[PDB]
Amino acid sequence: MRAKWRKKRMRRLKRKRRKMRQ
Amino acid sequence: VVDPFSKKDWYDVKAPAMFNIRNIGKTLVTRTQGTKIASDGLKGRVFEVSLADLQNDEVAFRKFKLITEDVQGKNCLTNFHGMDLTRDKMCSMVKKWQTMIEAHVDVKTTDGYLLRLFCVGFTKKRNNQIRKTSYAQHQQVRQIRKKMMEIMTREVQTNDLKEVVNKLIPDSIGKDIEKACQSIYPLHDVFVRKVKMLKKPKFELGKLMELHG
Amino acid sequence: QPIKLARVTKVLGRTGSQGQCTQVRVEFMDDTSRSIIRNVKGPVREGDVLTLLESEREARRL
Amino acid sequence: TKKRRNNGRAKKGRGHVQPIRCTNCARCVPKDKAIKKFVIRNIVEAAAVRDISEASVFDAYVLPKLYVKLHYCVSCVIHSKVVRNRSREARKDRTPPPR
Amino acid sequence: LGPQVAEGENVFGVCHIFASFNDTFVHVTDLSGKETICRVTGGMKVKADRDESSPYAAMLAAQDVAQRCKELGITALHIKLRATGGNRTKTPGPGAQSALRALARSGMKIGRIEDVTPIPSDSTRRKGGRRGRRL
RNA sequence: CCCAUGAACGAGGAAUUCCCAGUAAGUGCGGGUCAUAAGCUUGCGUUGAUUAAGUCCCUGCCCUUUGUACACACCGCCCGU
RNA sequence: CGCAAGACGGACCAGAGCGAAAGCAUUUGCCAAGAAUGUUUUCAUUAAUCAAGAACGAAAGUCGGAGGUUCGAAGACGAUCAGAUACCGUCGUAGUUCCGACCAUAAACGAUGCCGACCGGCGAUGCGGCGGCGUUAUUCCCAUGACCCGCCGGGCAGCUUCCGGGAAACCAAAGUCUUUGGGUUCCGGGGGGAGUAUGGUUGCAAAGCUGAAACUUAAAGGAAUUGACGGAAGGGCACCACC
Repeated sequence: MRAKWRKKRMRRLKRKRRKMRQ
Repeated sequence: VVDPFSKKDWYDVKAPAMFNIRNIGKTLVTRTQGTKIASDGLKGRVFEVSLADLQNDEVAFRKFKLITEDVQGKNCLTNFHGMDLTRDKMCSMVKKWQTMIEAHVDVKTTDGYLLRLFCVGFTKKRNNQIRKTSYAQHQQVRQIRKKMMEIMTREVQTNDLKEVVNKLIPDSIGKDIEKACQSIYPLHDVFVRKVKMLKKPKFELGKLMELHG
Repeated sequence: QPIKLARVTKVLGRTGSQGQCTQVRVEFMDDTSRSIIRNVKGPVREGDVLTLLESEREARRL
Repeated sequence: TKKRRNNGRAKKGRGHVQPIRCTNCARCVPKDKAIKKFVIRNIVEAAAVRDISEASVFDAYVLPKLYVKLHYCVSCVIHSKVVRNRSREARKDRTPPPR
Repeated sequence: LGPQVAEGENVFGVCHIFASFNDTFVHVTDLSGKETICRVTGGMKVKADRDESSPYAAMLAAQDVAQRCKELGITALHIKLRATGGNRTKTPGPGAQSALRALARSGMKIGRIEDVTPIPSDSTRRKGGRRGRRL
């Protein structure tokens, strides 16, 4: 996996966790 | 079958008297149909004639744009509108190891013809030069540009449009600019690059006929 | 369609996609001063003479 | 590992160089990294010289030329074979080919 | 019809040759360029889109233009050959050379030849991306 | 082997074998198999060209430079759902 | 042939210049700043590097306002394809432009901290100064420019070299290193987990700074060599290739 795409995936994961964790 | 060229008349276009060769060619206009007038639609027409087609001798890379402001007796009488160098000529001078210096002035003749004049010059490699490049320093370029602007203003603002065109025909302005700037940085190919009429005085037939014949 | 003479003086080489032609230098006998290049097709001998429709033709040159 | 000492560009002593678009693909390439060709071409091809010269209204018109500067990216310059890969030792030779 | 001049002296029109890489325009106009004589494009002479920029289509267009001009009394032409210009390519398309050759071939006299390609001091953004046309 | 049986073929689409001198090609005899056995093959004679004394296309052969994360060597290696 | 708008500043333009970096290219004017050079000027150690702290910081992005030409994430449609959701085409929103606030990240790279000393050669180039046959312009003396030949000082670089170093590539620094110590800041300690979790802090947001562990694993990696392969380039050969 391209490193920048893995970074984008981790960013999306963090955003989803921030949304779910209210 | 309607052929739209059966209703068109051919007029001969005449150059102003500053050029030896008077006629420049033929132009076709639809005849007068009702309100539409052939003459007034014939006016405002710009012909880009090479100088070698306007004078028997002299160079061909300089073109003059002449505008028609009157038509009498199936003859369109043109007048100066602008001047340019041909694309190949101006592309051929821009070489890659020299400085090119450009200036422009908006200057009015004594008849009220406001002209924008663009002058271009290039630094010249000396005959014994070993250095590959012939660059001028920034202050030298500014001095050359100042000289070019001053000479252009002096040559245009003091006299009228007829003598302006008379001296533009051999490009004497560029020659005196080059002679003047030989002392700051020897210049190589100095031409008044372009001339355009920004604003012209109100039309009167006397001056136009004076510029003819 | 004027026709003049041309005779081979120098076989410059072989051209064509699959060795079709010979780029050869030919002189005009009527002038004996001009040398032109022709992609002549066929076996060519040095010094042969041929009647031609063309007197100014040139082909791909290298 | 470093392939070239100059990194395939002429950027020495500055930080940023303005880009230009490749004439072949419209790719942004730095002006120093772009590969530049300056073509001078007769506007009339060699085969058409005779016809135009014969049909001219003047005598000895000397036909005008065409001055076009082409800027290529590395990919388009390689595909068009303007430049090509060289041996590790022949790479360092900056002397232009004879012409 | 036509002018009223002696037949030895040429009557000059101006031929604008807009040779792009998609198709080619042959457009004869008055010396001023305001009034047109004929305009034949390579797409009017072929049925395939790919062939509109071909040298053959340009040759056909030039022959049509030359015949029409001879029918109207114009015997000589000034050439103003241009490429697309602007952001896009500055080189003439495939049909320009054949168009000029066919204009001269059909007995039409040729005067001044000029390159009037529109050249920007500098321009808006070019059509491709920053990575270009990648196919 | 003797009589009778004239179907189809009017020198035949695209792709496409093979051929430079006593060769291609036409032509018959011989050896192999063999109850005596040739539409095949292997030799021989006989008759016998305009074929071009070139290029690498679109065919293979990988020679040099070049890239490589392959070395089980691209039928490799490898990323993610 | 005209008018309007918003961008941008070609060619000249370079292994050229300036700037702390990001970055900076139409003319002219104003404004303050700066390096180098020149100096038998002045002060006289005032210096170097730097926790804390601070200024600036591409692009994209956020908020408000103006503008909106072009291009254009998203999106719509047309193609290509087994499929394409992509490449390619026609449009096109945010954006791209400017003003005021935010963000503080880039392969922000020379993947190379700053200051000082020493250690080869050569030809160039940019600025300043010094010296000198001769050639040109100022249409006249000197001077001043443009050349030419050198020298000196900083600068961007280049070529070369058994200085020396290095795993090598390669580097006149990446040298003066087991013959190891000129000064000082930041920082690494097998590969993953992971720049993740969590806490703190900053931000309107996007996110930035700081930053683990359990667990998993015998290699991951660097440079170079020989092969093999390449939808890389250039050649050569055989009528089992072509003409």
